[PDB]
Amino acid sequence: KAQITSQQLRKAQLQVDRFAMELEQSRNLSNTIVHIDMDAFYAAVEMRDNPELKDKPIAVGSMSMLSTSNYHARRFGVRAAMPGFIAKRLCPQLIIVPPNFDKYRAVSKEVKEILADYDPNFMAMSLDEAYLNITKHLEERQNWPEDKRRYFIKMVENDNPGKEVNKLSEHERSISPLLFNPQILQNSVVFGTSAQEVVKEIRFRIEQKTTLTASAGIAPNTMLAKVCSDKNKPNGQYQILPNRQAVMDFIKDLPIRKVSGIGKVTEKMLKALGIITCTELYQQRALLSLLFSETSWHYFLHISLGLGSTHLGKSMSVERTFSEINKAEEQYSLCQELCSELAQDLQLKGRTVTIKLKNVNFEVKTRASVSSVVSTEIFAIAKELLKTEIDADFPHPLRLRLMGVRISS
Repeated sequence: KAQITSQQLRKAQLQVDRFAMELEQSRNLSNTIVHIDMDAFYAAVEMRDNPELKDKPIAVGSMSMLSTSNYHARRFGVRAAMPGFIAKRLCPQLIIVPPNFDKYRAVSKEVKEILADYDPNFMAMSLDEAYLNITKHLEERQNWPEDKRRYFIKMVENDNPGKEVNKLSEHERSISPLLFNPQILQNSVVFGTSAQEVVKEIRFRIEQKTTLTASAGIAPNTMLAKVCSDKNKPNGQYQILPNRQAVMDFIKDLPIRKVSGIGKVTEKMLKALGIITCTELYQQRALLSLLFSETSWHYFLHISLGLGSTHLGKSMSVERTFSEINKAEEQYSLCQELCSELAQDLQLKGRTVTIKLKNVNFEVKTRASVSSVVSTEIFAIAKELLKTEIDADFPHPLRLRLMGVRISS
């Protein structure tokens, strides 16, 4: 049999190491990519709508093929893309529930609405996973006050102290015993400015809206991020910091089987060459450029160098946070000096004027108007979207802490 010459293998090394150097010199660590993964999405959804499944092994699909296994079922080894009879052998009591994608699509949309807030250009890979580049969000959140990172936590008849606390003030204290709107708020929680905090805010909002949990990964790039979210799986999140050492430390011996991107077949061929960890993937880079497709070893090299996409261009918006405002007059003129704050012309003006509000308990509510169309303003649409809000629980006034306007078509 012929062999690769301990010479020609050398030429390769030079060519590979020339490409490796050109890659090392250009690695960006300045971006923060997030990968979101809804925990056993389809199944968790069914579990939600039918509480009878909450404490059991279930999977979405049919006997011919499973699609999504809840974590109870996964402990038995039940996996998606696994034939039903094999799952039933592993787990006899498994309850296989038929898919219903319309209910999955809807919940997913809800999730997407939340992911858009942090990156309007996020990439939705499927109904249960997405990539976000929060780089820009972070640069801004940096200067945000507590009230712009405060959300209504779900715990309405709660004993929370109101304005009667005024008796403890210096001027009412001693007098109370001498005598002859309660302003009661509902709980809300705050998240910090760091990347980990931002992702916790996201997961929190999702669980509060959907009842479902999600895992996530934070890293300098798309590839690392994907692997990351998988680490503290059910409802956990892990991050790799923007330093090469942390990147290479994570990549050290990382089993190839944990690197989504390398196909099952390619993994099989790699095993035959005795290659498992990403380190070995780097060690045998010369032999790999000679044996695998150009597309495959290029990928191999990037993986072994902990490199991936650092990027994945709808809105023009304003938004003010303030102390409680509940008088309509105040709410409108603010909407006017806000629609006017949209002087940011550069191309008063065009299509979908979405409104954003946050009440006194930090409950979020967004409402827009797919559309209006041209002829010979911002406000005129904001007024209406705002008016129908003052008229909602119409007898009770709208108690605000936040107001924002955003153009989008």
